[PDB]
Parts: sequence; C-alpha cells; structure tokens
Amino acid sequence: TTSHRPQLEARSGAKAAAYTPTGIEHARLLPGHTTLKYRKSWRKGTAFGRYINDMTKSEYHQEFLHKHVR
Amino acid sequence: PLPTKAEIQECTARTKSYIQRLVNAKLANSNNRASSRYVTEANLLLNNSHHIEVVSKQMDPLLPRFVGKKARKVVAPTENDEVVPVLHMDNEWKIPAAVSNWKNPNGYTVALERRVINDGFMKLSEALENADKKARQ
Amino acid sequence: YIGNLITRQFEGRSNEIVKTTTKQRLDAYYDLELRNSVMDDILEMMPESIRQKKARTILQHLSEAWRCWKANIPWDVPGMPAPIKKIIERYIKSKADAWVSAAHYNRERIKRGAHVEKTMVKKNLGRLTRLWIKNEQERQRQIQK
Amino acid sequence: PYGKEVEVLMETKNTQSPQTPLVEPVTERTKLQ
Amino acid sequence: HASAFVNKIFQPEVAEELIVNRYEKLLSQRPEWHAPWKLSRVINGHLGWVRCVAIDPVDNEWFITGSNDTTMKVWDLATGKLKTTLAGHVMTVRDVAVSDRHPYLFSVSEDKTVKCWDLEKNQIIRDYYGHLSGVRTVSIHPTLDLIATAGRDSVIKLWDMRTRIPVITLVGHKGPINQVQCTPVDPQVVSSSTDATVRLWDVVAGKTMKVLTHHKRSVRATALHPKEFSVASACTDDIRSWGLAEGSLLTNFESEKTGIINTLSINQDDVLFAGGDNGVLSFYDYKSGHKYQSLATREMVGSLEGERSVLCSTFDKTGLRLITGEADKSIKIWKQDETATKESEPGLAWNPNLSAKRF
Amino acid sequence: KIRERMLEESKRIAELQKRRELKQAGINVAIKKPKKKYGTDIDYNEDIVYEQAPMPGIYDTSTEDRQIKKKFEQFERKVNRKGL
Amino acid sequence: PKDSRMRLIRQDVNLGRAVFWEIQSRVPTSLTSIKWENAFVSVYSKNN
RNA sequence: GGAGGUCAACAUCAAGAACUGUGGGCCUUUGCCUAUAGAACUUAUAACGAACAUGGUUCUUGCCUUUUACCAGAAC
Repeated sequence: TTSHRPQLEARSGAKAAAYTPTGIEHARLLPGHTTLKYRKSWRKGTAFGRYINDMTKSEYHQEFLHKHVR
Repeated sequence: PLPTKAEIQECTARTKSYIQRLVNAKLANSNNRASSRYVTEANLLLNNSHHIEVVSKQMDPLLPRFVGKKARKVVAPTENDEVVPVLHMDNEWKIPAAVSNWKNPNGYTVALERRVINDGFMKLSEALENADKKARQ
Repeated sequence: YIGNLITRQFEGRSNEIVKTTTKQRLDAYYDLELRNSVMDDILEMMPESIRQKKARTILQHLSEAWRCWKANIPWDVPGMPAPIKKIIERYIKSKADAWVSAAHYNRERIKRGAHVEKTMVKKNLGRLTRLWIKNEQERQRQIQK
Repeated sequence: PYGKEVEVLMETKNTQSPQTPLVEPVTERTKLQ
Repeated sequence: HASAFVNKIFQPEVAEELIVNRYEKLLSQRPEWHAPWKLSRVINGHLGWVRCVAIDPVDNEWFITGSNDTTMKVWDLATGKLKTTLAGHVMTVRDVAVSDRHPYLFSVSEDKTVKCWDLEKNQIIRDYYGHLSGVRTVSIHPTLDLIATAGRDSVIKLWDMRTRIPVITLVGHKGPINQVQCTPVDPQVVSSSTDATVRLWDVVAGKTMKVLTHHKRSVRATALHPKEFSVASACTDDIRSWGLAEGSLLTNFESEKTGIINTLSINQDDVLFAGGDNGVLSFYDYKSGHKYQSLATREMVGSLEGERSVLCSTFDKTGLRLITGEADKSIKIWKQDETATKESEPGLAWNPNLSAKRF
Repeated sequence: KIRERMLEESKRIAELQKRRELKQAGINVAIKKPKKKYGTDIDYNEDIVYEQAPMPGIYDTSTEDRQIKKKFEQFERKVNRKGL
Repeated sequence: PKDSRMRLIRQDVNLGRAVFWEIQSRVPTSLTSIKWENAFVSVYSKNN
C-alpha cells in the first residue's frame, strides 16, 4: 500500500542537465561505423447417403486453439 | 519567402563549426586513447594592459586528470524576466467515481447494491416427440 | 575495466543513469506508456480544465475495463459519457490484440523446443486458459443465438 | 466493402527478398577483378 | 465604400484595428479553388495500429511505415505491394524518417531507443542512447548531419550522426514534446510540446528565439510547408499557421467542431490536410484557411466505432497522392479526382463567421 | 509509521523537558540537531534553500520592506522575551 | 521411407479419395466433422 | 664528410591491376583524348605480420532457474 504509484509525471531531462558528469567509458560507445555514406448395390443401405479485423474472432485463432486444446 | 541560397550556406558553416568544436571537446575529455584519432582539427590581455602568456602544463599520465571532476547533483535557478503572455482567445461530462470489484486499496465498505429462444429448439423437440409416437405405432 | 573502476573510486557514480528497456521491465513500460497515451486523449476531450487530481481517478476505468476484458465480463459503466467509453474501448482492444499475439508467439516457441523460463510457461498457460474459455463462451452464445 | 473503384488487398509476405536492398549502391568503376 | 462610411464617422486611430474592416476584407478577399479528394486503394497487412509513415524523398517509389506490432514495413507505392519488413524495436515505432543525403533510415520508438538503418543492406548500423523515456519524434537536419529527437523526456536532443554523441540538448518545455521539425536557417529547430507552446530554437546559443503561446491545449501535430518557409501547428480544434524568422500568426484556419487532430500534411500547391481522431479528414486551402472538403473513413468489416482515426499521414513527393494510416490497422491512399472542375465541385462556398471572433 | 511518529513525538517532549529543567537550574544546554544521513543533506534554518526573488516591477517597495522588517524583528523579540 | 509408404498412382489415389468421399457423405456435419485433413487412406493392389 | 642507433617527428601502406607529374587539343574548373618524365614498400594457392588475439550490434543455434560469465557458426 502507498508504494504503488501511477507515475503521473516523468523525470525531466532538464533536471539532470546541471549535473557535473563523470566520464566512465561504455562498451556500447566505442568507435564503430566511423564512415558516413552518401546518396548521389451396397451404397444404398445408409440412412444419410445421397479478415474480420478482430483477432479472437478470426479463423487463425480458432485453428490455433482447436489444435492446442485437443 | 524561402530563405536564400546564401543564408543556408552561412548558417550551415557557422553551426557546423560549432558542432565540431563540441564533438572535439567531448572526444578530448574521454579516457579512451583511441578517441583522439577521431578528432578533426594563446594570449589574452588582463587589464587595461598587462600582456600575459597563457601556457598549458604537462601532466602525469598516472595521476588523475581533471582533478576537480567528480559526480555531483546540482539544481539550477530558473531565472527570467521575460513574462511571456499566454495569448488565447476570449453536466454531460461528469465521469462517475470508480468502484472496482477486484481491488479496494483504501479498504472502504461500498454499498452492496453498487458492486454487483430461437424456434429450432421447439421444432427439434416437436420432431422427436412425433418420432416417438411414430415408433410406438 | 580498470579505467571505469578507478574513475568510480576518485569520482563517484554518474547520477544520470537511465535504464534500457529489457525483457525484465517490458510489461511495466507498456503500462506506463499505454496510460500516458490514454490520458492525453481523454484530457483533450474535456471542455474544462480537469485540474490534475481528476486524471488519476479517470484511469481507474482503464484498469477496470482491462480486468473486465480478461474475465469476459462486459464492462458497462452506467453514467459514462460516450466518447470516453469509446476511447477506453479502443485502447483495451489495442492491448488485447498485443496480448493475444504474444500468447501465440510464445506457445510456438514452447512447441518448437526453444529455451523458455518456468515462469514464462506458467504465464503462457494462464493466458491460453483465458483464450480457450473465451472461445468456449462465444461458441455457447452463438449456439443459443 | 468500399465499392468498385477502391481496391483492398491483404498483404502478408515479402515480395522482394529480405537481402535485396532498398537504396541501391552506386558503382563508379567497373571492376573486372 | 462601406468602410469609408465607417472610417469617416467612427474614426479609428488605425483602420486595421476595427473589426468591421477586418471582416469586410475577408469577404472581399476570395480564396483559391482546389480539387476534391477520394479513396483510391486500401492496404491491409499490419498486426496493430499504423502509427507513422514516411516516403522516399528521392525516387518516390516506396513508402515505409512503422506500427504498433513493433515492426516497420516498406510498401511499393505504385502497386501497393509489400516489399519488405524490418524488426528491431521491442515496443512500438513512433516515427520514421528517411534521409535524402545518405541512405539512412532513422527510426524512433517507445522503448527509449533511436536507431539508424542502412538501406543498402537493411540492417541496424547506429543505436543512440540518452532518453529517459520513450521518444516519439525524429526529424533530420537538411544540411548538417544531425538528428533531432524528443519524447516524454521534455528535452530535445540533437545527435551528431558520426560519433553518436548527444551534442546539444534543448531544455525548455514543461511536458512531453509531440513534434520536432528541422529548418536550415536560424530558427533551426521548431518544436511543440503538450504545454500549449510552440518554440523556435537557436541551436547555436542554446536558448529560445520565440515562444508561441496561442494554442489552448497540447499541440499534437505540426508541419513545414515545402515552398513557403512557414509552419502549421494543430491543436484540439485550433489549426494556425505561423511564419518563421519572425514568429507571426499568418492565418487562422476555420477548423471548428473537428475533434482531436492527430496529424497534418501540406501539399506543394497550398493544400493542408488535417486528419482527426473522430475519423474525419478535412482539407484546407493554405493561404486562406477555407475548409473545402470533409470526409469520413469507413473503417473495416468487423471493426469498432472508436477504431477509426487517422494516426499518421504524408503526401507523395509529386504531391498528388495522400497516404494515411488509420487506427483500424490499415493503410489508405487518397487521390485528387482529376475529372472535376471549378464549376462541377466548388467546395464549401466561403462564408466566414463573425461570431466565434477568430477569422 | 503510526508507531514511529508517536514515539518520536514523545521523545521530543522528553528532550525539551530536560532542557527546561536545566534552564531553571541556570545551565543552558542548546538543542542538538538531527544528524545528516548523507553528505549534502540540507538544514532548513541556515538558508532560504531555493530562494526565488519575485522579479521587481514598476512600483516601489522600500517602505513596505521596512515595515515588514520592523514587524518580524518585533515578533522575534516578543517570542524571545515572553514566549509566544 | 519413400519405397515403403503408399506409392501415389492415379488409380489408387482416385480410389482412396473416392472411398473417403463416400464415407464422409454417410454422416451429417452437425453430428460430427469428418475432414480429409485428418484422414489416412491406404490402398493395397497390384501397384502398391 | 663516413659508419652506426631496440632515438624522435612527419608523410604512406590494399586499389577500373590499381601511381604521380608535365605539354597540347576538346568541353567549360572537373572531366575526355593525345605525347612525355619518374614510381620506394606491400601483393596472385593474393598481402604490411610465412605471426595471429580480444571487444560491439543484429541473426541462427548449444548448456537451460534469471543476468553477468558462457557454447560456435554468419554478416557488418
């Protein structure tokens, strides 16, 4: 309780601008791609013998779910 | 009008020079020795007249450089006197309060009143009753 | 490595540390930006100034509407204005589409044999049970109709 | 659903190869090497 | 005439100051004719909302669009076919921008990242780091190898493109920034946040040239005009046009009772699109302000009622073709309807309203 | 938190009780301050901590400044002698 | 293996698919759903 | 002047089989054609190094409680 907040702001980038920086070198800021490119009978005995834009209401979801529930 | 072909060039050159000065300073303050192969390349008069010669010093490679540098937390005084005006011009939307049946964070006791055929059926059963009477006959 | 260690010795830690969005904090960041996206579109519909205490009470309908979506309970609010109910119904259909797609993708990776956590398989079973019983209820409803 | 003139087309596959580039490189000198 | 009758009797100190003069001039002013639009083809193929679209600024053969299923797609313009797909963000792609000087696709996303795609090999080259929350905006500088990005961070970052260093950070606003436009002369970055301001930045000095405070709510969409050196800023029903290098108010657009305006676009020959959150897409003359067509997007087969809203739009390079992406996860192309003349499809007949006192 | 606020309250009362007894005895123990939990933790009687000046305008505020300064100095003296 | 399994010759393919056609037609769809995707037919003859 | 240096600085080292300079003509400088002078080092079962390590990003896998630390193929 009361440690569970909906964030209702954000950390302003201006708030950390007057800080004095440190100078640790990061593994993802080493030189890489230094160059820039440029553009220029027997059948008779039987009694019976003769995209909708919603994902859950589709046929893909129904074939998935009819496969995985057995 | 569109801005003329000369002002595009003057603006591009002046701002390109500024961005290159900032990039050279950021690559020259780094601890990587490899960054200084990517940079692309005094006297001042202290009074009415004194003629000094500003020289730099050669520092020890092992002792820390920028010995004042440190990680600090700073607040900035937001200071202005430009007042700027806000130049504007000159029952249906009441949203009810939210009562949920899952969560009750402050643990209140909300009012208990608040929280909480087709014809084919008949035709099928009619045909089955007719089938029953037919089989008995 | 030793350059970073010794500069942490002489110079503290950088206070400016930001957090990369990884697998660990993705289901939280989706929530933060979903609710910002909803609250902007609802603040623009109002003819008044909302003054800001009301906003965090408006978003409780978004949370309740998502809980009603998961449980397949229809979510009618009796005295709700019409375009605000339309906005909430729009953003919940968005969240549910991403939810259903993620359930399908993770079940395919569970079938194929890919590496997967224990918690991810429990989460995927809990997602698919909702999807199955929702299909079952709609099948019962279309039979009765 | 939109009448005769307005055509709809569902699209799920890549007609171009995923390797085939979008902006094509300019080759100055013909290399026989 | 009538204004002589008013001016000789009432005697304003400035004739421009009085409201009957400023209303008689608009009736005598007579705007230009433009042709009505229509729907041409509709393209399905995303798995979420179409948040953003960009066009090839050179060859005009393909248009790319990012989306809410975290993938971008390059579609053929002329036939509508899907050429290729690009993944590499984990949350949704907010804005795409293709460079005209180098073969680079700078994409921006909600997972706090900014990426640079090569279009010669279709891979990610450069990642950028520094935004505290999810960026929603990329512009590319016309002549200086920069990127300007912005998000919920409340600042604008002007990235060097080679060393990927956040070189200049513009600290002015009081909320998330919705749009950033780059400009080659000294109002070089023009931004628009959700605190109802639009700012014109001096990027060399670091401060603001001029703050424009005329809008009442969040400014969600802006646009640069290709042949004019002026900007257009949209609000919840308030579309205005502004001059750069001074900051004037050049014209107010009669844009009332249209809802939340998500996107804007400007054709070469003074057309202004303004797609809204209520599914209504309305076309304006640029120099006048007259709204000459309104349309409604019929959404889809089993869609909802709330699911029709134009979230993004652009024009073709030749300019005769409008590309919108709506909230019903679909891409719709609009066409100038070449048949109609000035007598066949006139417009909405230009009756400016002295009431609402905005004209 | 309820329990800790009540206990800190009664702890302050005892801390003032002993000072009033020593004041009756004639030995004036000044009040010790709470200690800082970190190096730049801020004491709030030393300075106005983020003092923003009201950006003066066209009108003149010398005599009203003097009248306020008189009133505040007189209030502080009255609390010193008589005790609020 | 390919030598082992049913060798798809026109007469036997037509025969097996025909027998499934008849058996599918003998039962209504509303009772059960018999589909070709779920079936397997195997013909022994002079070619298999 | 001559030999030498476990001395320094500055150029240069992977490309239509590939270099620079000069004169003349054509276009209007760049570029094309034509005549001429020089080219050290590296390179064709292709490269300075008859030697051979590690780091980043994105794919595809392997160990499988999660992240570092990892398994081993590809592209940049």
